[PDB]
Amino acid sequence: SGRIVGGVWWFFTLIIISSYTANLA
Amino acid sequence: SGRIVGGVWWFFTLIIISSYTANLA
Repeated sequence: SGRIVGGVWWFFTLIIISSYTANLA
Repeated sequence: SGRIVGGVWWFFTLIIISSYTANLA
């Protein structure tokens, strides 16, 4: 139950940090 | 106590490595 929360949050912050890196580039 | 240290340092190194990746890009 908490595992999928961790997974979804991880995917989310992944897309966000990748987006930040790309945009800053 | 150590939790916020790990968190802050994590955010720090995260933005720094993302910035490095972006600049090199």
